[PDB]
Amino acid sequence: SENLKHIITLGQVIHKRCEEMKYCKKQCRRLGHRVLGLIKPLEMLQDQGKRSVPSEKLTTAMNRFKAALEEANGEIEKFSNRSNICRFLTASQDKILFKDVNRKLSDVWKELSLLLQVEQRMPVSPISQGASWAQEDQQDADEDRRAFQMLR
Amino acid sequence: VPTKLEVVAATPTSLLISWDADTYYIWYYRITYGETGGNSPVQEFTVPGSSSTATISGLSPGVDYTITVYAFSDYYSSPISINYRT
Ligand SMILES: [Zn+2]
Ligand SMILES: [Zn+2]
Ligand SMILES: [Zn+2]
Ligand SMILES: [Zn+2]
Repeated sequence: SENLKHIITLGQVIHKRCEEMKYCKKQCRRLGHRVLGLIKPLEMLQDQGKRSVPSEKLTTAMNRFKAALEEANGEIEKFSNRSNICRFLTASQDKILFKDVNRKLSDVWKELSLLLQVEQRMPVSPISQGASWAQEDQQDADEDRRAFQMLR
Repeated sequence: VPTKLEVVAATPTSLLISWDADTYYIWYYRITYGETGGNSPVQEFTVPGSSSTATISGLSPGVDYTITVYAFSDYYSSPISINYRT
């Protein structure tokens, strides 16, 4: 109960902070919207009331998702500074900011989707379409690598 | 007590995990690892509290594993778990 709303609240704070970041916004708004897609089945589970109780396997998957949100939370404040992003863009090869966090959220989502449908009997919907998360990260990184170099 | 569990080095068959904790007060750790979901079996081994890294070997290439760390203290802990695919 309390842990369910804490993860939902933490996910909503992550999305709000991504909208406020000024540099490399395409990758930031991509991360915050992916977090919204993962917490929405948890919000619907919260809408049911006090009758739904997560099991041990579901709580373990939510804690791994919570630790990933706290990892992404530290990367948001870290990449809120211009010099920290330039230190990363000039030292990395793919120039993808949250490639480590996006991969951790992709594995925990398929573990949450399986447990939300089988155990809680909750209907879930896919996150996004268009392309894979790998191709979406490269397209957003190249667009951000172009606008960031234009800043004087 | 233990926090920030990551895979800092990885081969298709072996991993190297690392975590941050106050190792001065920690007796030892219990490292558990196994295939995720489906009531898959798990294997255990101990690591002294003075260190903050552990080596896991003998894994299958291309499998999503679940790695959990149980910190134990004798002077005075909730476990942390992550997921990694070799
Ligand atoms: Zn938004
Ligand atoms: Zn610069
Ligand atoms: Zn996994
Ligand atoms: Zn990580």
